[PDB]
Amino acid sequence: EIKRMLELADLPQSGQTQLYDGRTGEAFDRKTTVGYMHYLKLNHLVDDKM
Amino acid sequence: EPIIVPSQDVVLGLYYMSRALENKKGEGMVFANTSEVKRAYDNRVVELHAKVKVRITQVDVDRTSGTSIVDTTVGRAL
Amino acid sequence: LRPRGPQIERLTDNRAKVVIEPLERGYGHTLGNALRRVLLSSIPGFAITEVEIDGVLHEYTTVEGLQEDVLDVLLNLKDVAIRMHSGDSATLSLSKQGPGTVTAADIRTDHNVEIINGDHVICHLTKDTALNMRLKIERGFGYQPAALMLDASFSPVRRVAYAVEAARVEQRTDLDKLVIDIETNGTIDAEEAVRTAADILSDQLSVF
Amino acid sequence: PRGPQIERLTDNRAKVVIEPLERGYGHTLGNALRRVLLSSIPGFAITEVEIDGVLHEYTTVEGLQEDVLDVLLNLKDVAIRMHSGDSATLSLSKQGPGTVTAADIRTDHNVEIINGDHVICHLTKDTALNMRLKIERGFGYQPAAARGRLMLDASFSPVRRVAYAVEAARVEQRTDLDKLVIDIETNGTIDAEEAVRTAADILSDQLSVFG
Amino acid sequence: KGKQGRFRQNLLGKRVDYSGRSVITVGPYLKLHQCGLPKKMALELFKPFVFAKLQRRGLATTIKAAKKLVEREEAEVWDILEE
Repeated sequence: EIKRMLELADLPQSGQTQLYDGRTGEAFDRKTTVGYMHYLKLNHLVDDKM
Repeated sequence: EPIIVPSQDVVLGLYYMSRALENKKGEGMVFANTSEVKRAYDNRVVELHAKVKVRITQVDVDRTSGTSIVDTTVGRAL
Repeated sequence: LRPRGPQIERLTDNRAKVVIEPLERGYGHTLGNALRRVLLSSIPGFAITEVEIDGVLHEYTTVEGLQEDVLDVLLNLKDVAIRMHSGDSATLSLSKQGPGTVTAADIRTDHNVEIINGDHVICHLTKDTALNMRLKIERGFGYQPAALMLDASFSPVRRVAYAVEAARVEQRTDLDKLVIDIETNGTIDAEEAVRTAADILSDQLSVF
Repeated sequence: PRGPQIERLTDNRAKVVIEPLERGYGHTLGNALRRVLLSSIPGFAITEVEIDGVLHEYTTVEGLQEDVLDVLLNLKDVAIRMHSGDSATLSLSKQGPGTVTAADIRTDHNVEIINGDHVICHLTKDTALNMRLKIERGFGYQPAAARGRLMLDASFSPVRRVAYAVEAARVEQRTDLDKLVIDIETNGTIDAEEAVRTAADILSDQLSVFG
Repeated sequence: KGKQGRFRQNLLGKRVDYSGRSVITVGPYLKLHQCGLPKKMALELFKPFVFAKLQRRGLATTIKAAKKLVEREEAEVWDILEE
């Protein structure tokens, strides 16, 4: 099902695409996993502990 | 044993650099020293995993200098 | 922000260290990369591409008659540097005199071509009847592999390594400091090489 | 040498073609122009917002559906192109029910506003909305801390994303000369020609330290 | 006796001054013998040496003006803290 939802759009099957480095402009040797992850922020701040 | 050991992200790069492959671009040639290996790798004409016989100069402690030819990898020469 | 420099430190006779003023955030790394690749594979020069040694010359290692092997002779002739005038090709002839020690300053020089280093040995001679060698010079721009045939490094520099350190003025804190290490073979100065690289990049940006 | 060739796929996103470069000149020029087009070009944005009925940025005003922070983010979302001058002041007057767009503001002859399909706020009751804005010039990202009066962050960057790729051009020359294409996606404020023009100007001013 | 007595909470382990704590991140540009430190944290820790150097440099006649110059946070107190 995940492979079908990936193949429905103009997206690769394995979920790994080749991205270039922004510092030197060269290409990496392998393809990395790129995607959107639901990332949140905790309550342990740096001002409370320093 | 020393308590300072290289951790996972640097031994991963060292294991990726030290490995050798069978068929890659730029293998079977002879290089003069380490600087020629660096100049060949930085111009993207030789792969990182290639069986390339290089020549390196190292001294031996008991200090006598010597030169030899070893059949190593490009990453091991770097 | 315009940097004030560049300060250069000559710690060796051929290796230098260029210290630039703290630039803006992000300019230092792209300026270091755009100077590094231009210094590496854009500056033209002269090198040795092929040799013609007298004798059998059936293979690259199947030879005898000297103290060292001919492979070490080829690797020592490959690592030497040579400059010339604006002519394209040049043919040189190297011949020894007897069982001694030959250096780089033994080639029959022409008025058009010059030799950089004089104290640089290639092999040791222990027997009589030393053979003569013929050499050819071709002008290139970067690095060329073999594909009697040898490799050639037409670039005048040997190794270029740049690093971005942390330096800050009393007003702002996020500034990048660029330190470039240049190891020229000796045919040109390191500051002159950086100046010609910046001039080449400035012309390539001013054409567009 | 021949000059940059301009393609027009979208009125907001253009594409430039540079050819013919030598071997080993596409990647460095592409990465340098990409980094400078990303984080060097100055632009115009809204810095402070002065409303008569809104005291601080956490209160609620009668007649407005959204809060004040939504209006501040929608004012941060829009883009303003100014011809001349380093400062400006724009005021808007909209009362009664209906949506409030970016085209409903009062602009000057030199201050040009995009048509603004994105709405700013939503009005329901018959409450007048007198809001004064201020435009300033700058480059990069400036926070509200380090610079009845409100303060808003500003992102002086008209360029959204820059990509490039190096392709080979079959031309009768001494070697294999490669070309490159650069597709610049902006917000309609800056054009793709003066952007790479001021990028080359920034490169020529940065490379003037040597010699 | 006990863990919360006057022998384990005040004699073996004592609360000390000239000290603080913070979270730690990773720094790859540092060396082995050096580490990082925040600006306000090092200004709070090295406050007596900053006061002594401000009295020696002559920027403040008394320690009250030196303390007000520290809390004013100009560039000279950053020069003193860096030195």
